[PDB]
Amino acid sequence: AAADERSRKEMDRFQVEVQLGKEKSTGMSVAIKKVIQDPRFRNRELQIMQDLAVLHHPNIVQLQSYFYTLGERDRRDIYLNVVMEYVPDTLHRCCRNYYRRQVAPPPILIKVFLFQLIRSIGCLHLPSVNVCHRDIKPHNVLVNEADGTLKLCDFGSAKKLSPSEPNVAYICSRYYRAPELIFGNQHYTTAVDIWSVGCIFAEMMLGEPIFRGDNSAGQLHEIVRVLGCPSREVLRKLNPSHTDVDLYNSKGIPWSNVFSDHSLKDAKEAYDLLSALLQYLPEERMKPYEALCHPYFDELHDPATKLPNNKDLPEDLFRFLPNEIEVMSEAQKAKLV
Amino acid sequence: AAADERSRKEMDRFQVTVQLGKEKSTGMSVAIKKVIQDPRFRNRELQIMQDLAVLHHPNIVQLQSYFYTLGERDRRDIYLNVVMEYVPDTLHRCCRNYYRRQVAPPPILIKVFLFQLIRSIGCLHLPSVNVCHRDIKPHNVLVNEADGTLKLCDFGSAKKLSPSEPNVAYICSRYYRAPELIFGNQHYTTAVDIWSVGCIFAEMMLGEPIFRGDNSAGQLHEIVRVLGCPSREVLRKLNPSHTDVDLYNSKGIPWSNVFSDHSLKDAKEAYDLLSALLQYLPEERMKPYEALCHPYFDELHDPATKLPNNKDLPEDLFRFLPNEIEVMSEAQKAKLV
Repeated sequence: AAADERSRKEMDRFQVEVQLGKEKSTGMSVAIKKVIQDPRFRNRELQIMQDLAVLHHPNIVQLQSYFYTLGERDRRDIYLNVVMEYVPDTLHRCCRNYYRRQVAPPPILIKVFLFQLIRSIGCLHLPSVNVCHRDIKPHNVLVNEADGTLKLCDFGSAKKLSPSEPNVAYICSRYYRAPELIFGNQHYTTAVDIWSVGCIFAEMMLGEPIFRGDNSAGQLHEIVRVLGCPSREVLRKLNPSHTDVDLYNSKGIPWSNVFSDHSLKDAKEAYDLLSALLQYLPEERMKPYEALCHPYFDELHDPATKLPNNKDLPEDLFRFLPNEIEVMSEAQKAKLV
Repeated sequence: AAADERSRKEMDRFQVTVQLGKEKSTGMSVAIKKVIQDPRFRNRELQIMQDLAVLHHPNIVQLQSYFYTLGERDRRDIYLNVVMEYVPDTLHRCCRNYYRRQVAPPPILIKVFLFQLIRSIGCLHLPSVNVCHRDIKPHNVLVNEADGTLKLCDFGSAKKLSPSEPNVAYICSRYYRAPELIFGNQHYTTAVDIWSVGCIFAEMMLGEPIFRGDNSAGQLHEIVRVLGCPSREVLRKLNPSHTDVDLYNSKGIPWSNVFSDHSLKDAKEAYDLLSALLQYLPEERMKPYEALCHPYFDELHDPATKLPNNKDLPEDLFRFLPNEIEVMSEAQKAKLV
């Protein structure tokens, strides 16, 4: 198994039940991702996780350790094993448990979860940090339902994007894939994560994915079917070779008909925020710290606001790291800090 | 760097990301493809070429030899080397040479080339052979203008398809991908090659690829732009989750407007045949042995018809293997044999 004395030491720090287990020491639950080491390459996930660990964000899962081990089909091969803090409940499971009983998760949970998801990408997207997750989805969001807390996980598709280097599109799970990724742009921005988060929002309020393509063509279909035909500007910028507006022909479906079986007291606020996140044009998608100040979240500031079991809102909800505060506008610092 | 004595002996029959050389023995030009051997797996391509070599169809390249060599990046790794007959001109090069000079290829050449290309897939698709090439494009067709012959090559992406085992799509080069492949059907038929051939026919008359998508969605966009909105049946049968026809608000473009710049006037027979092959529904695409009887090929039956260089038409143009004659209908046998 172990390929190193250091790796053997780190392995013995944990007990196993991706592999799930617990830190024998502190009792903390952990998951172990195992990925091949290629002599030619260094692993991005590890470095990303190590950069993030220095910040220790309340809404991002924390690296515990890494260690190496040999292969089975070939003992020549070395495998990196990354160990992250973990919890068994995902946003997907959490939401599915309500919808399976023909009800929806409490509005305030939906609201507190979203605020924290927006928070996770706010920090990731900082110039200082510059991590693009590239596969934000309900299976990759961990939640504590009772505490109202939430953490972004699985950076196995993450990359720090740069202008000077091009990128693939297929790493993002299809239903959560931004339009620029559907069009196969080798260069895109962290706005692909904003799209993903807008798709989860819709998903929390619908009980299924909003854009469920059986394929790339189908994925575009489902987006166009709801958001309507994209503008000339959009197609010209994101899909220059195929700008024929009559082959993207729909008026769209308003949010009121999308969310027909489920009601919110502040539907117009939620739909505003949802629309701002699901803008076709990347630079026009609302950026995390602006989203956190949107009216949909106003009630989270009210000290009378509590969780569905009448418990207080999570401690850290408004505990922002200096890193974040430094980049905020004055108006954002006024509202959030 | 042979892997055994058989491989050393075979390697020395010939002299030199493929490798071009000649068979010392007969002077015959050859191509040498090398592909990794994996111990878990058998190579489909070799077995396919070995099966086809038995038939020795005049329009399929013929396997000459196979040998194994050890790696350079790793001497532990064995590589299969497949040696097949080769000629310097691809159908792609041949047409490029005309369209380079703002000139269309000779109509009789296009005609005689299509007959033979349609002939090859007719053989591949016999139930007794049941080979699907899966990447028919002009780079994979070899021609000799001097005698008018054509050979289908590069069975690198080929497979004997069956309903018991699902298949991938990405193997077929994008521009030549049938609609069922763009939709990601895991199960499809040999008709995916009838489409590819249809795409090459159109390319022979246009001087560039007919459907040029920058992405999977874009590839459908370009097909729809020309063929018009697919029927509800088409979407029902190939893309069951995305059947809203309103999104594809296109009447198509007639072939006479597509091939504007190199107007022919045996055109109505050619456009009729093109439309017969480029059908959305796989099952509706004209089958090779029917396509060979189309009126467009009537000229090839006249002993007075000649290649542009005044040489007789290919000797084996109407020499069909018994393999083929047993499958033919009486109407087909009547016109062809």
